Amino acid sequence: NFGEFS
Amino acid sequence: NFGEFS
Amino acid sequence: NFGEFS
Amino acid sequence: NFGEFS
Amino acid sequence: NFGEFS
Amino acid sequence: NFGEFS
Amino acid sequence: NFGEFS
Amino acid sequence: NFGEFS
Amino acid sequence: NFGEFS
Amino acid sequence: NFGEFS
Repeated sequence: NFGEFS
Repeated sequence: NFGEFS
Repeated sequence: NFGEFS
Repeated sequence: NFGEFS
Repeated sequence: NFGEFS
Repeated sequence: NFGEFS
Repeated sequence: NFGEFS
Repeated sequence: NFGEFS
Repeated sequence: NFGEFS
Repeated sequence: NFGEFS
């Protein structure tokens, strides 16, 4: 699981 | 599961 | 942007 | 930006 | 930036 | 699990 | 920047 | 697990 | 910059 | 586990 990336 | 990405 | 997840 | 996850 | 995760 | 990256 | 994780 | 990177 | 982790 | 890098 992870929050976010760009 | 993950939050978001762009 | 987001609050939370599980 | 995000709050939290598990 | 993010708050926390586990 | 990880928070974020760019 | 982030607060904490485990 | 890790916090963030760029 | 970040606060802490374990 | 690690905090961050650039």
